[PDB]
Amino acid sequence: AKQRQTTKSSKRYRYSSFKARIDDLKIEPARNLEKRVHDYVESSHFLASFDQWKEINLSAKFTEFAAEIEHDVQTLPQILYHDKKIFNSLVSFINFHDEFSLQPLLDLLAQFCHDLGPDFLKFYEEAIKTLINLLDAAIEFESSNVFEWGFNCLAYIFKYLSKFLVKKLVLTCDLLIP
Amino acid sequence: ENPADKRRRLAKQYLENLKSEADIIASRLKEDVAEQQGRVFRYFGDKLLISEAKQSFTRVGENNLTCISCFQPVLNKYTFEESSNGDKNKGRLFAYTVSKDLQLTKYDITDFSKRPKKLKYAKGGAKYIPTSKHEYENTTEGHYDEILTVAASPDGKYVVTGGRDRKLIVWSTESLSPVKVIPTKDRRGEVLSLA
Amino acid sequence: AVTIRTRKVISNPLLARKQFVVDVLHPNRANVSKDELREKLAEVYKAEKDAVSVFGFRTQFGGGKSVGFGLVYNSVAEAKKFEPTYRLVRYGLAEKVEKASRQQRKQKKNRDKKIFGTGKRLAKKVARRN
Amino acid sequence: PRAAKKRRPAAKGKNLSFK
Amino acid sequence: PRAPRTYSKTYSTPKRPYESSRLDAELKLAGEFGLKNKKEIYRISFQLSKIRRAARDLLTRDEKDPKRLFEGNALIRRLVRVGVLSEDKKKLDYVLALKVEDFLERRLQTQVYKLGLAKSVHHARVLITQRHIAVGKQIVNIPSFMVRLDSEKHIDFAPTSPFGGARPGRVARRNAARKAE
Amino acid sequence: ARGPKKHLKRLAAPHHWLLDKLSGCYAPRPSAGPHKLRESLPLIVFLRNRLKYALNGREVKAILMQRHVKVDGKVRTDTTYPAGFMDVITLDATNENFRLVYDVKGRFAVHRITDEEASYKLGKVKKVQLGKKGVPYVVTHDGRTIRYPDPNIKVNDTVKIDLASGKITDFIKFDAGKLVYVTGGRNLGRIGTIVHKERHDGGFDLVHIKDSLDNTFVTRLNNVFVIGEQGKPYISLPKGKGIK
RNA sequence: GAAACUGCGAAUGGCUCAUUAAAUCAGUUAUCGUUUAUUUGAUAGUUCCUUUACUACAUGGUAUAACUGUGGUAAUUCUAGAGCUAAUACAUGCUAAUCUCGACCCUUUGGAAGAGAUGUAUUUAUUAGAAAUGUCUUCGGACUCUUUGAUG
Ligand SMILES: [Mg+2]
Ligand SMILES: [Mg+2]
Ligand SMILES: [Mg+2]
Ligand SMILES: [Mg+2]
Ligand SMILES: [Mg+2]
Ligand SMILES: [Mg+2]
Repeated sequence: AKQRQTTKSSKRYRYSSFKARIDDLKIEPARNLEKRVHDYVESSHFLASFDQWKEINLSAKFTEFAAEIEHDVQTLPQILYHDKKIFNSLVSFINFHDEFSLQPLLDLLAQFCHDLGPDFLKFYEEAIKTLINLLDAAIEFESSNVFEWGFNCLAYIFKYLSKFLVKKLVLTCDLLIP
Repeated sequence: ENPADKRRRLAKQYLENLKSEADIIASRLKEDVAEQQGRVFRYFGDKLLISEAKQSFTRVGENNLTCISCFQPVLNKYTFEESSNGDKNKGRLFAYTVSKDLQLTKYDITDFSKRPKKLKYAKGGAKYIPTSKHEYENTTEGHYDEILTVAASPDGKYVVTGGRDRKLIVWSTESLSPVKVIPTKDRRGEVLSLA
Repeated sequence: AVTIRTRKVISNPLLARKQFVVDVLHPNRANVSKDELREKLAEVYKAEKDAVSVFGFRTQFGGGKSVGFGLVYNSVAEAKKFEPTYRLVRYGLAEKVEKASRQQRKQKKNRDKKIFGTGKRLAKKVARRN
Repeated sequence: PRAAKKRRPAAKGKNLSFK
Repeated sequence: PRAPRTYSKTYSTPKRPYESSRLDAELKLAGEFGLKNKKEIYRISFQLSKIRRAARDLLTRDEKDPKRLFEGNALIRRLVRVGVLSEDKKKLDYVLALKVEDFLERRLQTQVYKLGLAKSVHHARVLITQRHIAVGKQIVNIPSFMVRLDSEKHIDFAPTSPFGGARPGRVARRNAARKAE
Repeated sequence: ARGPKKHLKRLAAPHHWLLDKLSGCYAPRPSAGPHKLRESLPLIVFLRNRLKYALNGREVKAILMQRHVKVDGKVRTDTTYPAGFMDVITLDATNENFRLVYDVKGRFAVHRITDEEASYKLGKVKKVQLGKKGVPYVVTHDGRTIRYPDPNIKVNDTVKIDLASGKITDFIKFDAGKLVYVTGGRNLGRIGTIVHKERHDGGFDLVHIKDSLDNTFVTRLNNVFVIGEQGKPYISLPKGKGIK
């Protein structure tokens, strides 16, 4: 408590409390310099990440989510034409608060905003509200990974919608007051 | 104006075109990706009118024309640019023909009502017989035996030919100029079909 | 040219990776270095080279083909966490630990066994004695 | 009761060439 | 310790090796098929003896017996596959009628000689041992290789061979270089 | 020997594990647990030699220490934990639920099940007795001691145990015409309906079983496991339905 | 995090075939003839009982190592005297409950004046361990009786 883990042991694996992970965690996605799948795109950011997550994650909820939305994300016009249904499904599945499936869904939500930035504005209010409930839900089941995914999703949205949110920065602040 | 917005603009314009053409929009988007699913999605056989077909025959000086390959630009849904090699070739349909006369010819078939129109050609002959007599040295620019086959690259940038001269020559589309020769490196490796 | 194909791809969220059999066809070449394969599988799967490991390459008799195993971790941190230490050393992600040979360490262990406690008292006693 | 249905493989082979 | 790895002798010395007729037989077989020593003939004889003894045991058994049907069908299938037994003699009786010459004739050396890639059985052996012959996509450097019916049509010069379209061997380019200088 | 042994030779290991004879010199010795040594599948073999999720023992240890593996709804970290017959192995990360049931060949099969089916297991009632303070209890084949049982439950009957609470939801009596799974001997893995139970006082009872394909075979009562009523098993069966 | 105490292991592994002629060993039985670290599953509210003159918001050295310092022996994985200090070591020792009936009211989601009952562990002795075919009722149900289990 008084002294942090300043001197590291020779052990390769060390226990870390949930609070310990949270203290070290810092939300700044630009600081991370690992390769991003969405940097390489053939059709859209959403499809590029969506294909990757299908192959890594096998959770029950994400697999069900993929089946519903697989046919409607093959091409960027398809995403734009079907933006309403995609967003509702993303919000619906994030509401389940299933830790095994949050990481792909949250990542796709941010990339979804990337594909259609100005058009995501009509979705902006609902996305922030859903994240706030998830983070408030995240308190009861302790998982530092969940917080990192949620806030990084929040940070990404600000990055893509930087121009529009800045014009009404007070409005964005008002949502995050709680 | 990051690249993501550019795709959005082209997609937005593309969707507008479909709306101008026209459920229907929702369906039409599906047929765009129907190619990825390897199943029939072009049911038009009963719509064809064979009886009214406008048939025509165009004589060619070459003897025993052996094969023909046709190139058609196609719009790329992912990026929304035509497969045409250049701006001049926007929506120009080409057909390449080869014959036992060791001559490669290209024609313009864009105008359906009009007959094919020759543009350029390249002919081989005894000049191109390899001197070395070794298979890996059969790297002459032109053909010296019967050409059997020809194929047009989907990008519209290259045309490839092969025949009994056990070589695979790839030519520039506009000018039929050779750029590479790839011997099959076999005594009986006579190319019979290209796809 | 040289071709790579990944087959029998199994996703392993338990270890957070993808494990597959890598087949490399390299006509007119002796064989292909592991670092190149790491670079290129990294480009393929859209992951860091640090997160890609390859091993067990055996060239087929007669040459022209090689077969081995490959792993692609979801994140470089996961690879550092789960990979063997020696493989990390091969790729430079970890530094080789310098240690004495087994005989020297064992002899030191026996010598330390013979002495009880810190031993400074023994040192001062012998210093006084002589 | 029926057993759980097998899941089609999530991952598939993939290829490139260079040089 | 580690569990044993089993092994078995693949040949057996004949009963009376110094029989004059036997010596002449071995001479003729080696001359025809270019065999290196008597060990190869002994090996083929031992394999044939095993096959014929198994066929004998099966024939002794009553017809329509499960063991007879199963094992005879397997043996006929294998012998047909290797090509020794033809498609129209699929009976154990013709298995008892097999001879050493059939198995010798399926050797990759003899097949290479017959197909015309070589001018003699010894030339076929030399080509095989120098890595010039490929059965399909695989280079085979073993004269005792047994060629199946399907693999028979795929025997060819290996891509890497100087005869198969690769660059000339060291001697050829050495001579070309000195001639150039 | 002067005490319990702690090593197992590969050749001495159970055959049905299908362990390579040339891989090494020793095989995983199952630790003490619910199932006997010879009728158990240690988690290392299941994770490495059956599912192939791990390539070596250290990887299996790493997987287990992550607490990704649950046995009967409880997290286990022992590499040689003796999982056995009618054991439920859950891997949440892969969304996979397995039940250990022998195949017709006689080996444990990788049988995937749904969550609803994984929520329970079946246990053969090995013993019924009154404990201290006159509390009746039943001991099953997996070493589970369950108090306050139904009086009708007797030895050789099968109890459906809910993993979450470890209580008896239902039970099936041992009687002619009941569906039965063989867990021992050469007929191990077969499935059939009871026909008759031959009772010999002071000796091993014999049970005659009849398969769907009309074949009959006799097996000792100890190798019998009642799994439901004919045509209506209480657990999803593996491919082949225990035929031949 | 050296050292030391504590806990566990060291009774497994490996090697050899001296002794051994119903012995070992192979197959096959039994423990209703007994011990079993460990794993796994269950399992323990005893309210009260005069010096309450009372620690449980937590007791002692009835105690030492490591450590400081003074020494013996030619010599060892030898150790003496003195001084210190810990525990999941050693030795002590506590803190307004639950359950039967239930009169009387009240007629239920009922309240309860009151009559009663109270762990384990070891040793011995003893004990247990085997024509209600009616009546009414709302047609449901109620009225009297049952009361250990297993193995051959
Ligand atoms: Mg060579
Ligand atoms: Mg008995
Ligand atoms: Mg004697
Ligand atoms: Mg005896
Ligand atoms: Mg222990
Ligand atoms: Mg003292």
